[PDB]
Amino acid sequence: MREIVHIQAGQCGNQIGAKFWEVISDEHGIDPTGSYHGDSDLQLERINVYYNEAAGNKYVPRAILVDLEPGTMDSVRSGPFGQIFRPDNFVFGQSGAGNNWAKGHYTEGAELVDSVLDVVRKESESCDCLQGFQLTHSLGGGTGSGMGTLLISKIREEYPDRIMNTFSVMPSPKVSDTVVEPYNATLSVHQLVENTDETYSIDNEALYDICFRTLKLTTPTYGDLNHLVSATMSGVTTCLRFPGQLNADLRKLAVNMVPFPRLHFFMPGFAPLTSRGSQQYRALTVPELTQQMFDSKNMMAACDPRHGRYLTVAAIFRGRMSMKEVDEQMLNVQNKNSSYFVEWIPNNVKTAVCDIPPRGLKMSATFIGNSTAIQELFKRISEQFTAMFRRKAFLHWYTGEGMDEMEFTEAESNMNDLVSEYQQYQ
Amino acid sequence: MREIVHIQAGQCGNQIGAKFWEVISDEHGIDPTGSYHGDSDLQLERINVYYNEAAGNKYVPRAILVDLEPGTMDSVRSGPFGQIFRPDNFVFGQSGAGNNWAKGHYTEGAELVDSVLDVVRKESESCDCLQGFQLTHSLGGGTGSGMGTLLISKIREEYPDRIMNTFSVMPSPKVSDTVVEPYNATLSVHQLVENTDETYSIDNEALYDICFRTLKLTTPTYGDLNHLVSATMSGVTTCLRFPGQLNADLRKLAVNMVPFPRLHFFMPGFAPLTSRGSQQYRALTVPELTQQMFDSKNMMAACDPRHGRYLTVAAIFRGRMSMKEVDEQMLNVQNKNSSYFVEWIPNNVKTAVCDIPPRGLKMSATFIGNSTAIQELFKRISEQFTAMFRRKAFLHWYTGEGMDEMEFTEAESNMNDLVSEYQQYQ
Amino acid sequence: MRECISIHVGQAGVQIGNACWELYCLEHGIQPDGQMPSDDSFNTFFSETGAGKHVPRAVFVDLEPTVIDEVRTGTYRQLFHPEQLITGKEDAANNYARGHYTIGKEIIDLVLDRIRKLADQCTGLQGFLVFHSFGGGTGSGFTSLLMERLSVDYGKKSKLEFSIYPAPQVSTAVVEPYNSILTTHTTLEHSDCAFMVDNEAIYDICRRNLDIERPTYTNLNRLISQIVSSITASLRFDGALNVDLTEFQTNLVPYPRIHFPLATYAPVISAEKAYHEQLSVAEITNACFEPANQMVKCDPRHGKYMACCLLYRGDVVPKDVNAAIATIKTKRSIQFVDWCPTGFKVGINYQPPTVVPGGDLAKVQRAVCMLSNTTAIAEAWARLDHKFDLMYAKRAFVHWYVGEGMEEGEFSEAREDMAALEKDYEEVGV
Amino acid sequence: MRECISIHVGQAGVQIGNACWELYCLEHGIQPDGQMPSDDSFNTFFSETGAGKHVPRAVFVDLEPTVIDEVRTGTYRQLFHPEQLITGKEDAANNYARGHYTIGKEIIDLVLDRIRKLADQCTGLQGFLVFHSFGGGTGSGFTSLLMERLSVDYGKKSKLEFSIYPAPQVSTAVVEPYNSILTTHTTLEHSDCAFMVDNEAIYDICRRNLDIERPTYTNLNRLISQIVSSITASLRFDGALNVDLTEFQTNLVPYPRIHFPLATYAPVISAEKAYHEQLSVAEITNACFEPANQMVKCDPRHGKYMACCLLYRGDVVPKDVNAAIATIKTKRSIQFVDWCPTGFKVGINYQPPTVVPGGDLAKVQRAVCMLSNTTAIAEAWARLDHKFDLMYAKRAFVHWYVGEGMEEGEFSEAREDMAALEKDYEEVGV
Ligand SMILES: CC(=O)O[C@H]1C(=O)[C@@]2(C)[C@H]([C@H](OC(=O)c3ccccc3)[C@]3(O)C[C@H](OC(=O)[C@H](O)[C@@H](NC(=O)c4ccccc4)c4ccccc4)C(C)=C1C3(C)C)[C@]1(OC(C)=O)CO[C@@H]1C[C@@H]2O
Ligand SMILES: CC(=O)O[C@H]1C(=O)[C@@]2(C)[C@H]([C@H](OC(=O)c3ccccc3)[C@]3(O)C[C@H](OC(=O)[C@H](O)[C@@H](NC(=O)c4ccccc4)c4ccccc4)C(C)=C1C3(C)C)[C@]1(OC(C)=O)CO[C@@H]1C[C@@H]2O
Ligand SMILES: Nc1nc2c(ncn2[C@@H]2O[C@H](COP(=O)(O)OP(=O)(O)OP(=O)(O)O)[C@@H](O)[C@H]2O)c(=O)[nH]1
Ligand SMILES: Nc1nc2c(ncn2[C@@H]2O[C@H](COP(=O)(O)OP(=O)(O)OP(=O)(O)O)[C@@H](O)[C@H]2O)c(=O)[nH]1
Ligand SMILES: Nc1nc2c(ncn2[C@@H]2O[C@H](COP(=O)(O)OP(=O)(O)O)[C@@H](O)[C@H]2O)c(=O)[nH]1
Ligand SMILES: Nc1nc2c(ncn2[C@@H]2O[C@H](COP(=O)(O)OP(=O)(O)O)[C@@H](O)[C@H]2O)c(=O)[nH]1
Ligand SMILES: [Mg+2]
Ligand SMILES: [Mg+2]
Repeated sequence: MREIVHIQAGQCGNQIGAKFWEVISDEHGIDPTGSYHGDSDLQLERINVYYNEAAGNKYVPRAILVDLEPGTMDSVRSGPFGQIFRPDNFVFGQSGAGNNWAKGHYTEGAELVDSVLDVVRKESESCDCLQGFQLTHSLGGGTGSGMGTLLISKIREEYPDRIMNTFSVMPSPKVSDTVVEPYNATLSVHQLVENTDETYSIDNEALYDICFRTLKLTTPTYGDLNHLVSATMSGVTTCLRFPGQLNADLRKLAVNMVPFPRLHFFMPGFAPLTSRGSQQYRALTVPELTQQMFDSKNMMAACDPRHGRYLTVAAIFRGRMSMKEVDEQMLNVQNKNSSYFVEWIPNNVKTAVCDIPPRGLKMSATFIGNSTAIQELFKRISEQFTAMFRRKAFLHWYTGEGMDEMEFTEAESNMNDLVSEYQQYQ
Repeated sequence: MREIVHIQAGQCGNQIGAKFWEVISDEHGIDPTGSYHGDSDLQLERINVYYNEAAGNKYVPRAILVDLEPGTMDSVRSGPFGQIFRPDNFVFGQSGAGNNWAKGHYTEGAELVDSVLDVVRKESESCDCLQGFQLTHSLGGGTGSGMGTLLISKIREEYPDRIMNTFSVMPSPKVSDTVVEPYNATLSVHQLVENTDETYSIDNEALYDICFRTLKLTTPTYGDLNHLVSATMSGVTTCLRFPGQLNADLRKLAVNMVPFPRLHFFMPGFAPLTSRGSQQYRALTVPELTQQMFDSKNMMAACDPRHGRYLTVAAIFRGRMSMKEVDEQMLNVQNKNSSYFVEWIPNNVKTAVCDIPPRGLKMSATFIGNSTAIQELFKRISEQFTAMFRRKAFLHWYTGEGMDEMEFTEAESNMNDLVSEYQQYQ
Repeated sequence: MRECISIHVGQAGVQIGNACWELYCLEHGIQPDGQMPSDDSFNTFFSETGAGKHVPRAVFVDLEPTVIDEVRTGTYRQLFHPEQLITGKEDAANNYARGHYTIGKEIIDLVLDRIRKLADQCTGLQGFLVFHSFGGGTGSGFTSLLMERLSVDYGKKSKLEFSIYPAPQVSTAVVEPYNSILTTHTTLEHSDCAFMVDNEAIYDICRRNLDIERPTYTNLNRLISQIVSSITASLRFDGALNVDLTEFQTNLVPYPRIHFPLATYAPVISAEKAYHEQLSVAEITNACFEPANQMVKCDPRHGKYMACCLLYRGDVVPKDVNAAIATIKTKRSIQFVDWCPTGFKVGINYQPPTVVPGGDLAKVQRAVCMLSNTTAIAEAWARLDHKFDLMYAKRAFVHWYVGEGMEEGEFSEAREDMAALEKDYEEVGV
Repeated sequence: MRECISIHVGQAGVQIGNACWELYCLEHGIQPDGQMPSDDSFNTFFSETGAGKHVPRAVFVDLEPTVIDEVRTGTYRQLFHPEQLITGKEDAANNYARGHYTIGKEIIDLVLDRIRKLADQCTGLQGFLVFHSFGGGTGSGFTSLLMERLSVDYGKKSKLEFSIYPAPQVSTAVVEPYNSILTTHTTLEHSDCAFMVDNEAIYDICRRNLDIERPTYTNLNRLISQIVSSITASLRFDGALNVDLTEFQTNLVPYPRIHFPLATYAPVISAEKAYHEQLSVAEITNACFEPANQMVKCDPRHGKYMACCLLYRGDVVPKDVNAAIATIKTKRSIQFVDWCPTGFKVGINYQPPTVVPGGDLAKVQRAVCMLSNTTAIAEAWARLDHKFDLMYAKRAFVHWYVGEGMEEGEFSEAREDMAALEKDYEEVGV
């Protein structure tokens, strides 16, 4: 019944993933041992969406873990939930990607991907009725960017009609740890625009802005950033895991969200978000949940939506709430902000409403924006890339893996084609 | 009631045999003293199949133990279960076979066979209705290969209508301990193709591949290899020892498994096999037992079945399971893999189902393949034989025992005749 | 005798069903486990087994399991036959073409067979009651696949159809205009009387009459179910002037394609208001001609009335009803067509409206349901084909429909056929 | 008066027997120790001894000990006479020639001695009920050895035969086609009415009607026994229209060699659905004409019906049955031969179907067993003689049969005789 196969790639993809497995296991009421310990029959009636049954009523996550170093497998497996995964689903190399896309895609991950794909085959054919693939990765560095997009290509060719849904942490100028991030990202976005059905664009600069200007965390870690990402990952699949007044499958999102085939690069958000010292003073009610959710400060890519227009927004609400109040607020937003929505679509907001809010919340909303403002994320990467590439800098590390200079010219060509298609409707 | 007489020859045959007697004594609930200590009446109902009743309700196994050296008798008699066997049934020489087939067959074992065969008579005359002979040996070296096939010839001439059923550990190039291994095997296979009703071809290369690529053992011993062999020995006789939904005697296997008289060189396997640290994550059930059982990594001979076609497969299941589910999976396999089964047989799979699974697992399956891919096991021995024999190397050790060069020419001739009959149905 | 097979398609149709069957069980005195403590009044909706258990004459169909698995687990799990609740594997994704061409094919031949295994239990099946969303993928595409089959297999039998239709401003989907326009062939060719209803109009009726500031769907479904009970009440009970399911249509429908009446109910009222006004036949009759009580956001004063069925129930008398509709004929703001000098079909039934005990709606001695063919409804079509035109001028979502086996020309052929219906309702007003 | 000797051969026949005698004991109120707490209704199936112990008129035969040693140890160890549970030392190995020529050659004169000691306790023995597998070595070879003896020893007595027959796809043996074709002389020459049954057809009935996803053989045998209870019910009980075991044959069998009816039972139903279906006489009659309920994987619509015995039991009335078969005669998809204008033999018996308490099949007021001679069954023969042809063109397993005393020419002489039966069933349809 609408199974998902979930895949983690590189350090970032395994870290946002292994945090997500702590979140959806708390929702479904599963102990780190894999034993069920939840309150409610609604927690169990759809556990097959993300887990397999095993003997003794142990629940095993339908996750595949991929890296070219053992050290992130050792970091996930030694972690709080590290026991819960299947030991035979850890698939790894023994020398790193070197932060090189071409090592991921052509050499060190081209060796390994056949031993990933036969594990993906084992879990997918063992499903009753697969709906899609949920892949977590980063576009900087070499494992997530280059092996994860190799793996998207191989799974897309074998499962052409299932939803390919990716959560993609990607480079920005003011929060960067790699010299060659622009190269790796430009070579990787060239694969996402053709193969994925949805890609959720996520930014460490925007995840630090939520932590500093909304949560007021004094020292936000990567563990705090991974918690913001995984809340929106739990959010968008909610309607296949729990009952609701309006149900929306990942496909019911895609049909409403993606007007023209390639415009599927979204920007997620979440509500409520508060400091722990101000939750005492705020109402979680749908109007306050909405005023936050559409705030340029709340979204997880640094692109201000006020520098473009939404094509579509989806607001996936959770909790006991009025359909009049939800339909009132999603109307009031796009009429009072009408200059920020495209005027050739007569209603820009999809709504969905689940009956089961997150554990310890009375209400939640997960936001998905398909804003043309996302042209700024692809533009600034293309402008960082252009400066290094105009003088061929660092390219002996990529051409050493047998990659052409023509593939850099063609990837940045395809990047500007993606920028042009979002700018066209702006 | 369908008694079996079991015979052990040389070091390997006495080692896979002395482990087999520990396995079926655990099944039948017999103590290392020979006393019964089991749970269940079903353990006692058919204890006569492998044991004789003696005074005080002590059970004495119907093994004959044969060697040309005392040192393996000393190692068995002192071992975990050594005190179980009848002292009179240890039949042995003093000077060994020298890894020479002609010492086994013409000199050292030709002296001893008169003292073996008259013990095989005392056990077969104590039987109520003998169904057959179950002989464990190796085709490398000289005792199992040359004395064991002398003994097959003598028992075949004396008992022409009883099942002769042999478990035969045999040479391969990448796991070898003898220089003259190819000679001994080629002289021995010439006896097996004419006399046996079934021969289960087993290989140390395939038994090490199960230990590394399935069980993930770091240091597999011969004791671990002997445990894999003896699981399939317990497997194929199960249906005359326990009740079932479909009963299959060793003869009910042979009628279904052997289309043309000489094509009885089978290739065994077993399921479930799991990595020791991974069992809690696996679902034991008929379609997982099937997806292990019919995969090329599970079979105990080096032949990949993807290099031939099966003639017949027998799947002898054990445990409480559905006949629809068994009959569904044994259909789905040979329709989805139809290029790997001969298309002049309209159903290639025999099934059997016993009500009593092995102690400590909910279900099990013993697999028996007959496949034209067994040509590769006989081919590589025949080409190692040929490359030595063109230069007459080592032949003075065999012709010194009064053997002809003509017997080598005639053995390799009969080997290529066995290769040609499997390659004919390809 | 007098049976009605009830088909509930997609989430909206199933959830209105979960209020219709909540109501019909109470009104006939059937327990939620299907037993009846202590006459044929239940027979239109319930088959009776030899064991003394009642079973509903219904089918629930969804291409995704979630909403029907709620019914199979909640308090009505004992009522239904566990094969009359039908679930597919995969969602229709608000895509008409998944409902009609691609996923619908994998379940239609089971749905239609279970409908036939209900029809073989009837003796004079009176019609079908089909409940759905116009905006849904299952709602539009599966209902249109099913109606095409029912209109060859049961060609004589009258198919009444209750549709939740897109609003002026309230919407839940971007592609709601595409699914609705593609449905217009279904209602024109394979339906006999089609009751359009609007979420935004009932949300306003709830705010003004029920005093509920922020309603859910369960509130709306306890108003839509109340209409179908009131339509079927003459089929189920004794009355002064009982109306047959075919007699209703002979007075509602002036021309073969002009079978889209408005509907309204009175008194919709809070139990706190209902003490401070007397709610006479004349008051509840006049309430039906207010724009404030129409369940589609269009103004009846921008139209002309062709025919009205005033279906009264409870404590009403033909004296009072004639005296009431005489005041409606006197008012110059309520304008009928020149060619319908009679105008009114009256029904009167002796069974009061049942109260759902958990509901917002008062106990009242009387109600009326007014079902009304009027030219005004063409504005609700003129709203939505202007939403369609903005998106089809860009081909704005068309690759999802073309990608699932639909001809691209069906969008033009559906906007064309809607313009011919919007022409027909303007043409007959003159 | 009205005795039957039931002979259960090989594993399939013995395991069907262990379900038959489980049922007959419940239906007559006999304890599993053969005693009866508190009419001669049991007399058809049980001899009564002066202790008040009822001993079954059954012989159980297997060439190997395993399955009958389980009958000698389980709950029925005290039911049977210890010398009518008959075993050899040696399995027949799925080889017809071991069953017929080599191994069964030793046990046969002991099997006959028990059948003689049972027949000498009868007074007007009605016939034999012989249960077996067509695919087995004991099933084919020992039944064919036994029937040849019983057809000279008891030449007048009716031999009814219940056969588990090879499927289109499901099979347990490589040599199942050889054993089945070699059996075709037995059924043609030494049997009077032969009920073919298929494992794959009952597996599909179990999936669709009982909703059990993964059945064992205990689920199959509990359906196969239920049919024989219904064939014998008129011998055992009061009815409106009781049917004698030769009255049955005089209506089933149009020509001497045309004695291979299909069989089906209705309603097959679980406790989840039996309380929501009506299970009226009209529905359970119509269920017998669905391809979905035939217990051989062949389609009756690819044939013509020669004759049907509708054997009803439980609460039914001849009014209802005539009104039911009138609808079957009206349906143009159910086609009889031109030479059988009557078509239907009706039996009606007042005893409901007994539930086995551990079983999947629900309590119901009514059942029908329909036993039906139709040309369609020739396709189940055309399947299996095409499996035989691929193997005999290679002589693919023939050395095991020639090695155990069979003439090689018997394979040609058996494929020849099957082609003459497959000719006869095509010839009479015209
Ligand atoms: C008393 C009280 O109100 O506690 C709240 C709380 O104070 C606040 C501040 C919580 C808190 O969130 C954080 O501290 C936080 C820190 C870094 C990054 C992200 C969150 C909270 O920890 C988070 C926690 O949320 C959950 O437990 C959800 O089920 C969440 N899952 C997890 O956070 C989780 C944590 C550990 C292990 C497994 C799961 C979730 C989110 C989306 C979808 C599914 C589940 C909640 C309600 C609270 C605390 C406990 C203080 C907030 O988070 C959420 C998702 O509600 C942050 O702003 C909101 C508003 C809440 O008021
Ligand atoms: C808690 C649990 O799950 O225990 C299992 C276990 O962990 C696993 C890994 C067992 C284990 O097997 C091995 O460790 C092993 C090592 C080398 C070669 C062969 C086996 C086990 O030792 C083996 C043991 O199996 C048996 O005891 C069978 O009855 C077997 N007999 C013996 O192994 C035996 C051992 C000592 C003395 C006498 C007999 C058998 C097999 C075929 C026919 C008859 C009997 C079982 C269930 C287990 C352990 C204990 C961990 C496995 O083996 C079997 C036969 O089940 C290896 O893969 C399977 C899957 C099991 O899950
Ligand atoms: N009154 C009311 N309206 C509802 C209800 N459920 C859904 N709707 C309306 O249904 C319309 C959209 O149709 P869907 O709910 O998506 O229909 P669906 O058939 O389930 O669509 P698919 O998921 O694609 O199969 C929206 O305009 C909702 O307002 C309900 O219970 N009551
Ligand atoms: N329904 C059903 N079919 C069975 C049962 N037991 C066996 N079969 C069928 O029996 C057929 C094969 O015949 P065998 O079971 O081998 O018959 P047998 O007489 O015991 O054969 P031998 O062992 O050679 O003596 C297969 O097609 C099985 O599906 C049972 O209890 N029920
Ligand atoms: N949110 C998040 N970002 C991370 C994490 N680890 C690394 N990143 C950041 O995103 C980039 C990820 O690249 P990385 O995953 O190291 O490359 P890879 O291992 O070769 O795929 C790094 O440069 C960091 O800035 C993490 O745990 N969480
Ligand atoms: N599985 C298994 N193989 C063995 C064992 N001992 C030896 N072998 C292997 O198989 C061959 C057996 O030959 P061996 O039994 O020594 O010759 P023999 O004593 O003259 O019959 C050796 O060369 C080893 O490679 C054992 O305990 N188990
Ligand atoms: Mg839907
Ligand atoms: Mg048998």
